[PDB]
Amino acid sequence: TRNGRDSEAKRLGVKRFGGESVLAGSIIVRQRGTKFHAGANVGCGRDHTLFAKADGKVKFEVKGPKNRKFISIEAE
Amino acid sequence: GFEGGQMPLYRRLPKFGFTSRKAAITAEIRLSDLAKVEGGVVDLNTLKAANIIGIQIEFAKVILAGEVTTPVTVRGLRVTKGARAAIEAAGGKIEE
Amino acid sequence: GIREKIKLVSSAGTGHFYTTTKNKRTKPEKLELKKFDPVVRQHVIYKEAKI
Amino acid sequence: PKIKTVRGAAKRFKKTGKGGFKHKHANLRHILTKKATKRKRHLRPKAMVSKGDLGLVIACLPYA
RNA sequence: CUUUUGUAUAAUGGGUCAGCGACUUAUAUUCUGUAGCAAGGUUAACCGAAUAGGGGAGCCGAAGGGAAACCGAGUCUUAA
RNA sequence: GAGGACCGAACCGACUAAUGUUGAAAAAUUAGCGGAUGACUUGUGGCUGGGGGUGAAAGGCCAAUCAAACCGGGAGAUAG
RNA sequence: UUAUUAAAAACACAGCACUGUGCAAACACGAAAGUGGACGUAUACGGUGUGACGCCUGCCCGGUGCCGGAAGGUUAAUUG
RNA sequence: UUCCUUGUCGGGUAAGUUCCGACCUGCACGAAUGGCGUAAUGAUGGCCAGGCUGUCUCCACCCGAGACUCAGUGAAAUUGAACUCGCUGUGAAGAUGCAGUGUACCCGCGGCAAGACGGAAAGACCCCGUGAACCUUUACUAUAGCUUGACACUGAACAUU
RNA sequence: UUUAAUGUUUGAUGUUCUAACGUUGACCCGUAAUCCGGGUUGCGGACAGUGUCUGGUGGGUAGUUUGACUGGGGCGGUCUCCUCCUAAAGAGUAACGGAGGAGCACGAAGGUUGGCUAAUCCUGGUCGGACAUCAGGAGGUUAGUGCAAUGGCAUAAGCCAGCUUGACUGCGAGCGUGACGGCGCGAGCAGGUGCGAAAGCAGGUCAUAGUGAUCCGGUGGUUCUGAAUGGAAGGGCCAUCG
Ligand SMILES: CC[C@H]1OC(=O)[C@H](C)[C@@H](O[C@H]2C[C@@](C)(OC)[C@@H](O)[C@H](C)O2)[C@H](C)[C@@H](O[C@@H]2O[C@H](C)C[C@H](N(C)C)[C@H]2O)[C@](C)(O)C[C@@H](C)[C@@H]2N[C@@H](COCCOC)O[C@H]([C@H]2C)[C@]1(C)O
Ligand SMILES: [Mg+2]
Ligand SMILES: [Mg+2]
Ligand SMILES: [Mg+2]
Ligand SMILES: [Mg+2]
Ligand SMILES: [Mg+2]
Ligand SMILES: [Mg+2]
Ligand SMILES: [Mg+2]
Ligand SMILES: [Mg+2]
Ligand SMILES: [Mg+2]
Ligand SMILES: [Mg+2]
Ligand SMILES: [Mg+2]
Ligand SMILES: [Mg+2]
Ligand SMILES: [Mg+2]
Ligand SMILES: [Mg+2]
Ligand SMILES: [Mg+2]
Ligand SMILES: [Mg+2]
Ligand SMILES: [Mg+2]
Ligand SMILES: [Mg+2]
Ligand SMILES: [Mg+2]
Ligand SMILES: [Mg+2]
Ligand SMILES: [Mg+2]
Ligand SMILES: [Mg+2]
Ligand SMILES: [Mg+2]
Ligand SMILES: [Mg+2]
Ligand SMILES: [Mg+2]
Ligand SMILES: [Mg+2]
Ligand SMILES: [Mg+2]
Ligand SMILES: [Mg+2]
Ligand SMILES: [Mg+2]
Ligand SMILES: [Mg+2]
Ligand SMILES: [Mg+2]
Ligand SMILES: [Mg+2]
Ligand SMILES: [Mg+2]
Ligand SMILES: [Mg+2]
Ligand SMILES: [Mg+2]
Ligand SMILES: [Mg+2]
Ligand SMILES: [Mg+2]
Ligand SMILES: [Mg+2]
Ligand SMILES: [Mg+2]
Ligand SMILES: [Mg+2]
Ligand SMILES: [Mg+2]
Repeated sequence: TRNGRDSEAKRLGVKRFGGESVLAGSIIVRQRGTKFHAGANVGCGRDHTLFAKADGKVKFEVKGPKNRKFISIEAE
Repeated sequence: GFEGGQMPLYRRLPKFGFTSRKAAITAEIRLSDLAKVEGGVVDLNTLKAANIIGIQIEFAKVILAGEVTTPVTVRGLRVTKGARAAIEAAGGKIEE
Repeated sequence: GIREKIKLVSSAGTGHFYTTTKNKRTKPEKLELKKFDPVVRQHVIYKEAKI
Repeated sequence: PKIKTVRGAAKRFKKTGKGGFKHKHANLRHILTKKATKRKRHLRPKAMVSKGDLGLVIACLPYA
């Protein structure tokens, strides 16, 4: 019938890009699905928010037999 | 407090707590005030005479603030454990 | 808009209680669960009661 | 004449040591069944008034 | 001149001159400057051949935390 | 010799047109027009007062004033 | 009849109908006293609608109102 | 009272969206907020005819009062300042004032009203204001009045139960 | 066992009575007076009427309200939340721009351990059919996910079973997102618990909608407060409801 509705933007996306130094608990990326997967020292929240489980620099890699993007923390 | 019609800050927040009528008759005394008293022995009356606490004060507590140098006899006053040590360290005496 | 709010009262003497919802049309049986009672600091059984 | 305190503000804000104001959180009066316990737990302690709102509070509590 | 995104505007106002004509006052409060004194500062009413002097009743500050009892350089939270 | 009868002056009115419209006049003049023994007209005096009066009713009229008179006061009402 | 842009098909009207009113009348003006209605008494008075006269004025009581009914349901102060 | 609509037919006229007569397809008549008739009446509305005419074709002349000139007296609205032309273009978008260009010796008097978005009244229309007034009602909240009961002023006797 | 009737308290009314009260009936006096008052009398009579309280009625009167957005206003539509596009490869980004949804559900559809892997089609086969259950092959997620869309999902987040209540209490390093109120994610710590041999996992659900501040008030609890004192009322605090 009639349009005119929308929802508030959710501010998704990457918060800390490759090489950035983060503290433990820092949110790395907010996402709906697991577009990015948790690697080493990275947790996956209930809404699939990837957060650093240790200090260090974030690192993006593509691994596995399905070429999936992983995010890990190079502990430094 | 008017914010253009939006529910102002002091109305969208809840009220909390209550006012104690005993807090209005309670005062705190610094160690540096023990020398201002006259006679050495300190109590409610001597503190009021020295214009240190209000005339309506019924309870008084000595806290570790400032410093005491002379032997003082505290009587009928609550004393913190930190001030109790400092008063006894200056040869003072505390009696309930 | 069918689920009614209920409360689960602890079997212990303490008046502590949880609150939850329940569809009383499909599930007429009383709800009983083992939940942590923070007053006695033990896991006791909680029985249903009216809110 | 003396400035009159907004009495409604005096019942909701307490002045802290460094001049800030503490206040109770909203959203903890009713409708808690549907609220997650984690959410309700984080609303129990008192909070400080944000920097953007101090101007409104100070104007309402001149003797605080 | 005003008002406006924008006025030679054919938008407003003024025929001209002279006189008058609009951010004040009181009391509180906060900040800045300045002066005095300084962990202290200051009096109010009132007394007073009174702008002196007296008057320290009070007020602010030197301690905070907590809804509060209460504790106190810590306190609250919690069984911790 | 009846009549809210007829024609028509005074008298009362105000249908048309022109003039006038900083007028002779804050409602008139000129030429025609209606009623003209009646629910007529007029003098003097009186009564009804403002959310009230009076109204053969138009929200008409109530001192050139009316969907609530005038004067003084609240009053420097309030004016995003 | 709209004083001062509307005189009319508007208002009034005689007549008609409904309805209220038994007199300390209804009703109206009045905190009240009282006064009008009326020094009248239902062939009178008030209100409402219609509007000379002629021929007429059909159907609907579900809605709203009014009138009558009093059994039952509900229901105030009060009582406790 | 009929939107469609200047309905259709008839009458009147050389020609009639009006008028009169009828038809009924009454957008959306109708019976006392009356229906349909109705003699008389009307500074009432519509239409037709005779008479009459400067109403007109199409104006002409004339008589008076002004206008005009002289003497006397002597206003008003309005007004940023003016050394105050046309055109085309431009531009708060319709120019005396800008650009280009044309024209134009200086100043009156009688006339005419195209322009000066001429004068007059801080638009009556329209919108807006958490403006106003008055009016309406089964808007809300009240309330005068009207009405109900209890208690008081207010008592006795006796039935009935 | 029961029944009647004389004696009593309180009502429910009525038929009398006169003495309150009414009299805008008559007469008398004040009084050379249709007011008023007093008196006599008659008629009413505990009614009427008035006061306080109370229900109903009450545009008779009064005070007011009667939203905004808007290619002028009105009318229509819209107003909060979720998903996609517009959106210009970080975030964000308008229009009465283009398309759809939500105002829940679930004690299992949650936790854990163990296992499992679709759609569709072909071939063969009792009733049996285009389509039921069976078998095989192809196929490779074209399926599934409580519900819109998007992003996800095989280690499955999809499907099945066992045991269960972590849909725990106190906290919380550190971040994300908002002008703010807020909202979101969260390792780890303490207490206690479930499943598993164990490593471990669990602070609801594949994720993102399923919502409402404050005031006022209710209910339960509470080594808080208690206006002389002891209590209590009330208040506070905690949990929760409208
Ligand atoms: C007789 C002279 C009076 O003016 C008139 O009568 C004019 C004919 C009058 O206009 C009449 C006639 C009319 C047809 O306009 C021509 C009509 O539209 C207007 C409203 O009324 C003016 C133009 C009429 O003016 C017109 O007003 C309308 C609203 C807008 C017109 N214009 C701006 C477009 C404007 O021209 C005004 C308003 O009447 C003039 C006004 C300035 C004065 N007030 C009026 C008072 O009488 C009228 C009642 O007013 C309430 O009297 C005016 C002014 C003093 C005059 C000049 O005295
Ligand atoms: Mg003192
Ligand atoms: Mg609460
Ligand atoms: Mg403008
Ligand atoms: Mg500007
Ligand atoms: Mg403009
Ligand atoms: Mg310019
Ligand atoms: Mg101008
Ligand atoms: Mg000009
Ligand atoms: Mg203008
Ligand atoms: Mg001007
Ligand atoms: Mg006559
Ligand atoms: Mg005559
Ligand atoms: Mg005449
Ligand atoms: Mg006549
Ligand atoms: Mg009218
Ligand atoms: Mg007048
Ligand atoms: Mg005033
Ligand atoms: Mg003013
Ligand atoms: Mg007139
Ligand atoms: Mg006239
Ligand atoms: Mg009828
Ligand atoms: Mg009845
Ligand atoms: Mg003709
Ligand atoms: Mg004609
Ligand atoms: Mg006809
Ligand atoms: Mg009719
Ligand atoms: Mg008629
Ligand atoms: Mg006629
Ligand atoms: Mg002259
Ligand atoms: Mg031009
Ligand atoms: Mg030029
Ligand atoms: Mg003009
Ligand atoms: Mg204007
Ligand atoms: Mg009203
Ligand atoms: Mg008002
Ligand atoms: Mg609007
Ligand atoms: Mg982007
Ligand atoms: Mg644990
Ligand atoms: Mg085990
Ligand atoms: Mg989901
Ligand atoms: Mg007590």
